[PDB]
Amino acid sequence: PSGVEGAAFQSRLPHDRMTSQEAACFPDIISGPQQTQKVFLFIRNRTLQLWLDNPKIQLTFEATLQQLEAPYNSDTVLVHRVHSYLERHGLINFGIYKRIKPLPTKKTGKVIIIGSGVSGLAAARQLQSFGMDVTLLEARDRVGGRVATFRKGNYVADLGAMVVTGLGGNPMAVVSKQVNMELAKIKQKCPLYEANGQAVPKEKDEMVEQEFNRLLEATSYLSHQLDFNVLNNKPVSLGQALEVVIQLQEKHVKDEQIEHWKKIVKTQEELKELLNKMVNLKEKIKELHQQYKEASEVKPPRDITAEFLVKSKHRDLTALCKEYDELAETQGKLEEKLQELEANPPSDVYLSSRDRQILDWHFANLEFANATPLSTLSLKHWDQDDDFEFTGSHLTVRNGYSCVPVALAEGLDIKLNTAVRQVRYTASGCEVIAVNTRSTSQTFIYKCDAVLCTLPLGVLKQQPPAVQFVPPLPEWKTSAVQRMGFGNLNKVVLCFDRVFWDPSVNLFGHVGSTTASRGELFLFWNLYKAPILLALVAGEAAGIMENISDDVIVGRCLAILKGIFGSSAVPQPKETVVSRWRADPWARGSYSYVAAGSSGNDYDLMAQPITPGPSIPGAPQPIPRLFFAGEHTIRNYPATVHGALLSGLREAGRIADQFLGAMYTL
Amino acid sequence: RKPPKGMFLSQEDVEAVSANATAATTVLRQLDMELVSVKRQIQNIKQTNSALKEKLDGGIEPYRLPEVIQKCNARWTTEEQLLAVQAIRKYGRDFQAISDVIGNKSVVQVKNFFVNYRRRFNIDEVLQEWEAE
Ligand SMILES: O=C(Nc1ccccc1)c1cccc([C@H]2C[C@@H]2NC2CCC2)c1
Ligand SMILES: O=C(Nc1ccccc1)c1cccc([C@H]2C[C@@H]2NC2CCC2)c1
Ligand SMILES: O=C(Nc1ccccc1)c1cccc([C@H]2C[C@@H]2NC2CCC2)c1
Repeated sequence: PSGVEGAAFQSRLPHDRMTSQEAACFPDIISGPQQTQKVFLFIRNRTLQLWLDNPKIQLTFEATLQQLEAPYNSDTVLVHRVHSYLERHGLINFGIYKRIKPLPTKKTGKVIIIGSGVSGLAAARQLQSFGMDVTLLEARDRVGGRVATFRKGNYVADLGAMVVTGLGGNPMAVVSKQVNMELAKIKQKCPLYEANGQAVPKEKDEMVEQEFNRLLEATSYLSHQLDFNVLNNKPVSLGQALEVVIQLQEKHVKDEQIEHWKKIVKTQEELKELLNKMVNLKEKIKELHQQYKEASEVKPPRDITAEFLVKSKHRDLTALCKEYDELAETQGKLEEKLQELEANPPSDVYLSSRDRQILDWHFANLEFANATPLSTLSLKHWDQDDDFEFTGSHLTVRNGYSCVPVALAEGLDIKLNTAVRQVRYTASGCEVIAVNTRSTSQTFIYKCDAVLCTLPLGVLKQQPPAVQFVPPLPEWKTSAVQRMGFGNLNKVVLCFDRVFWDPSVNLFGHVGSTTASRGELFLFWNLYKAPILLALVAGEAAGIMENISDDVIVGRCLAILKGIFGSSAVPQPKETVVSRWRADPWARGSYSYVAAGSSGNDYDLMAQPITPGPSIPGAPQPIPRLFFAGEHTIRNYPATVHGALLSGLREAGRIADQFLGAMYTL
Repeated sequence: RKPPKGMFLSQEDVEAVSANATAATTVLRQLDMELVSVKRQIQNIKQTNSALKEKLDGGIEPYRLPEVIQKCNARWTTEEQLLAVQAIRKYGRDFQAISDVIGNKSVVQVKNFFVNYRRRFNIDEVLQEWEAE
């Protein structure tokens, strides 16, 4: 899209209507006449544009009005409200911009942010920019969280997020103009190679892929049009629905052969019955010829009855000689029909074990996308965020994705090696109790008006608790935590001195020998300038290979690679790294997924802040003190970096509105 | 609104597979064991049909008789009047067959004949006899 209307789309907003959020800040406009709305709407859209086409500098409210054109630059406060709203919720002036208006000498309110993952860093940066005192507590010795970039010498390989999902409507686009990310497109090509190491014939690669895609669309049809979402009182998973569809597709293959061979028997017996008539007729014609000959043998001159007998038998025999011929037309006609059916026999199988093996690799990709075995995904809701996917090619960050969190950390008060252990929130405020990770006896008390928790859903899930809440989170929040799915997904980084793969290919496959091992090193990535290949471990394999040493794992890599490229071309790797995210105490997994029995509605539960009870009884109801960001709190963009970032922007808005006041509602 | 093409997903079918844990494997095996039932029965009927063909070797070709190409005639010789009365007794009212016994008379005046000599040849009486059989 183009112009002001493109700015609305590039900010994930409908250009021609007002969103529920801005209805809530501008109940006058959306409640008023259409004219004003289009004013507001245009007034918003231009402002977004101004921010967007230069997001390396603050878009100040003065520079906004200054460049509006009448009549849109006449309601001086509607502009000031619009700009204020946009600045509050980080639709403008977010990320890393050179500030025109310098920060305020003295601050307002204290926020402790748990975790300096992207969602943490994004809020901190916004909250600081609103004049609040912000400190981040971070268990690791580095920022970024699940954005984790390996760096030894000139090797640069990313153990965490690798790909930006397309700049159409993506905030990371903005970040990439403010930071030097070297973004490189991912060519959608992906050559398979099966367990032996020989490519999959383009006949197959195409038809199995096509079957996978239809098996998916099939499950979607069982879900929405047949309402197959409950089986023996339990939620149906994607995995089950896939097995159901595959079985019904095998069942049909069988039913198809049954009705076909039952067409050969229906006519083989129609033949048998015909030949019975034929054979019986031939016998009758055996007798009549003898009878005619005997009557014919009486030599003339004969009396007329003996003449009738020859004449009679003769016609009687040419009649029976007529039926036996009208029957042999019929024998010929069924003989071709029988031959015909033998010649167009239906499909012998649905999918051979050869095939089902290659289909298993399409499933490992799906299990990678969801960081979990398909038996856990909600059939109904697993893809519930498809509608919000951005437009464009997927990209990788060629200099490492760390550059982004590290950039965002500039100017922030981060306490590294500081493991929050207890969060205490009360009507009067909060204390956060952390220890030092190097030596746990060292203890820290942090006191603040509000806590922003970006603890990963796996951390929040941990039993016994890595982090204690005082008081306990309400059961509506803890239930959402149990219901949701925090998956697992691991990478092997292989660094060689010589590029020996197809350097025009970003990603190529390896078909897993078994259904169980379908996730075990099934997919390789050539994303980097240095000779680095990167191998996935997904699905049921992810949790398994965690309990297996790196040397065994880099072995199974070299084996799979050698079989596909030849033992001469594979050197030994110069540096190796094997992620283990389920074991990582500050992750306890990779990212969220919509578990069976969950829904995207849990992602909203996650994001909904906690308000403590009153200290004094009968005191007025208090302010919310505990807020939540992180990729598991944004239902429309889960399990992604732009999801994290957006959620952090969202909270810094909700928090600042609560503690600094939203003055743009009048 | 409808499944993708090639995919077969009936409402009925799913319950059958869904109803028990091993239901799919049995239902498939039923079909699997019912297919051998059908292929084993083709082999049976194919072998039975092969024999029945073994018997019809020769066709009916030793037993065919040369076609009698004969110009039709309208005059009833006393001979072929007598062929007729006999033909009527052995056939009744199959006016065609009665014509090819005679072979000089066409089909129609066999029809004619019936009324013409109806009393002189007692055709009614003759036709009663044919109805005993
Ligand atoms: O299958 C894939 N192939 C692949 C195989 C290997 C590597 C990458 C990709 C695939 C991957 C990502 C998305 C999709 C979208 C169409 C599917 N959604 C619906 C509409 C058709 C099913 C497919
Ligand atoms: O295997 C997959 N992805 C993949 C991509 C690249 C490499 C490997 C694997 C995949 C297959 C089917 C559906 C999806 C869902 C998430 C995507 N949502 C989109 C589909 C249009 C909306 C992912
Ligand atoms: O996190 C993800 N989505 C997700 C989906 C469902 C539940 C949770 C999370 C995601 C992860 C890996 C790959 C993809 C690729 C396929 C999608 N490609 C786009 C361009 C073709 C459609 C998505």
